Amino acid sequence: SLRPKLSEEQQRIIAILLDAHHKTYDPTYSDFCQFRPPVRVNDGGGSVTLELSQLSMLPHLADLVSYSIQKVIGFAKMIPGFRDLTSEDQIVLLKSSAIEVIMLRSNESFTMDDMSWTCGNQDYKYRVSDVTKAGHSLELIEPLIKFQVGLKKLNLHEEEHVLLMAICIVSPDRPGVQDAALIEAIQDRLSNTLQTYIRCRHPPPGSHLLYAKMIQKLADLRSLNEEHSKQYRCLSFQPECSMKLTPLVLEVFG
Ligand SMILES: C=C1/C(=C\C=C2/CCC[C@]3(C)[C@@H]([C@H](C)c4ccc(C(C)(C)O)o4)CC[C@@H]23)C[C@@H](O)C[C@@H]1O
Repeated sequence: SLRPKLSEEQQRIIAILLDAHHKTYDPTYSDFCQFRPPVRVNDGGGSVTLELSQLSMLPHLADLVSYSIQKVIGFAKMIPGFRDLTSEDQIVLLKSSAIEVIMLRSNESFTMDDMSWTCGNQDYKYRVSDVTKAGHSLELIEPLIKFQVGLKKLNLHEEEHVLLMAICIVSPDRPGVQDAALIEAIQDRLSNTLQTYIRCRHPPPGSHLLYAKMIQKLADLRSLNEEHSKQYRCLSFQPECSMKLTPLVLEVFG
């Protein structure tokens, strides 16, 4: 069972992606106070009527997601080969993967300590009850939490985490892509980097079938993407919803 060494080029790709992530993911969440403030209405009963009437957490979470899409755009532009694509394909890939990369990158704030995304003091701790206060339902939130825990338990090296985000973005099978072959060539270069990295740098037993497990998470993300889109559609029917979102969020999901 051969373990070819990482090529000079593969090493450079990993370094570039690590740098890209460090430049676009602030692990202190220090910008979050700039978003519209979180508001948490009394909703212990999980009332859909109340949740939709108030959408109390939506301005804050929409601002968080919008900010994150901006960061993902920056990250993607640094992926080796991404700028070789036409502008049209770049935008198709970004719009189709945005929610999935947000879900992946959020794993860094997610904690199994209490099953929350913890981004600072209580104000910026986001729980399932906060997501329902933004107008989403359990059919999305429950599998989202299951996804976060499963990803956590893979114990990815940062190298593997950034590669997975890059592979997710540069996917040839997104609707509307023009040069699928070029996209696939870029993705293959990243996939080969990841497979090679796992085999020579990830110790047992966590390395066992790890690449397959990571590829399965990409399939899981497609499912969550579809469910999020259905739910966003419903949310959009609420009068005055657009003011609680952002122009970027409206474009990506509308
Ligand atoms: C973003 C990041 C973070 C959390 C992501 C969350 C927590 C709150 C609920 C969110 C935002 C989920 C929620 C279902 C969601 C995603 C998009 C939307 C809207 C409200 C736009 O429909 O709601 C998806 C990702 C979840 C914090 C930090 O890790 C940065 C990361 O980019």
